[PDB]
Amino acid sequence: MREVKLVTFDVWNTLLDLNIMLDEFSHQLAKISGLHIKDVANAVIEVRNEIKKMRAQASEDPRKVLTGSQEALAGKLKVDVELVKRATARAILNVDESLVLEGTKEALQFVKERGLKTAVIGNVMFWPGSYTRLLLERFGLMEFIDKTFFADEVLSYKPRKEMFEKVLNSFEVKPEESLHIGDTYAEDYQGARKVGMWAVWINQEGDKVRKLEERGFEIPSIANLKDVIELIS
Amino acid sequence: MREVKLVTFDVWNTLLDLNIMLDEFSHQLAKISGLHIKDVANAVIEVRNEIKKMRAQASEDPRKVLTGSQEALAGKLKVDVELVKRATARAILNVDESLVLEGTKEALQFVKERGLKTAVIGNVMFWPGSYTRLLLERFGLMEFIDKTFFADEVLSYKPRKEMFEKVLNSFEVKPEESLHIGDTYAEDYQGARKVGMWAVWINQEGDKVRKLEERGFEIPSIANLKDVIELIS
Ligand SMILES: [Cl-]
Ligand SMILES: [Cl-]
Ligand SMILES: [Mg+2]
Repeated sequence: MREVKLVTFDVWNTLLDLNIMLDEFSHQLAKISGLHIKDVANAVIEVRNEIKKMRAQASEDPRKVLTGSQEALAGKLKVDVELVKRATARAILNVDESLVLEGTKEALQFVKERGLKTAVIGNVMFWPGSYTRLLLERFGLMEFIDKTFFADEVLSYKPRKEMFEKVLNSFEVKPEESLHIGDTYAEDYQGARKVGMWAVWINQEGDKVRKLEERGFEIPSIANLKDVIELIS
Repeated sequence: MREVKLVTFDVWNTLLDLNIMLDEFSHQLAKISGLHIKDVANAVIEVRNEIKKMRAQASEDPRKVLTGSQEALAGKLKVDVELVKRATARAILNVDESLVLEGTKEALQFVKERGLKTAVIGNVMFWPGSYTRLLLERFGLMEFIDKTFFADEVLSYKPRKEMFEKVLNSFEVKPEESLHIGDTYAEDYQGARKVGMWAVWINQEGDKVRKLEERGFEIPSIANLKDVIELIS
């Protein structure tokens, strides 16, 4: 088979811890809005469930990949969307290194040491891709990332076809010469799989590396990415 | 004369020091690129001026401004546009409160305690409007700003008439009940005045508060904003 030249990474729940970030955000939004933390925490889950359900079917207008979530949240809580934007800014300044998931920097180093190209393909919600890029840069991860592709900056989102192809084209590689790893089945796995790339789904509820189908695997943690990479090299 | 209900604010060189930022940015960009700061500073200057001119020509695309400035800089230096994006994240991480211009907090506080609404109206270049919002938030200034209207988010730019009108329609006030202060004569001053608002041009080389004309003022720094405010009240 063709040799893998590019490994692409999802961010939330693959490299960084999403719940800590979402909790810091709910907290910060509740603080500046003077609202009860439970109402804010619930609104966040509702907006996230809704958009996740839409994105799986490519039903959200990519032009609102960011603004949509922000305005939906603002409306649920009856506040100016300006407060939502400010809350994300404060949350990004309040989180820290505890956000980095175990084995993350090691897996990135493994890829870069084999001479492979790396990239980040992440969707966005509530806060722009620029905020997430700030975190990657701040935790030293960007040292191992060659290119970053955030939904709001590319005007698309996983599992949409043009989102992955944009990345493949940027590195001038073919789908079969690429592998994408992410934790959202409907977004990362199916997205990369139907474009032709090798796909790896992180299922923390899993125990071992499993071949799910042709060009598709399931692994318990990013720590096992090196096993999949080595298996197909 | 109608009483002023809204005071709008330019950001760079009005509230925050743009020299310090551009310098931190040029240093970070030169650092990750392996180029001399001089090379980078010149490219920044060249892009900065060429963009200013296009705005004077009212022939700039509000939706491409940010990416344009980054692609223009990346091309002048012959680097991947990714290094430009990383540099803005790194600069934002390496700057501090020394970025706040003297008297900014007091000036903002004076306007707020006066019971007036406030807003930020700024153009974007090199780093997204969101990074600018992050710093204002980080330095405690967003506490005195009710709304933000950035070119990359609102899809318009000063001195264009629609940019100022968006803010007027947002706060639902007449041009005569608004005062805009900024340090760029063509973008801030002439743009605000042609729309009918009170306009204050910050001129550092200035020595005292000066009435430039009907609804037009010139002051050396934001520390004298209150003088104009109380003057027309
Ligand atoms: Cl805080
Ligand atoms: Cl590096
Ligand atoms: Mg993500």
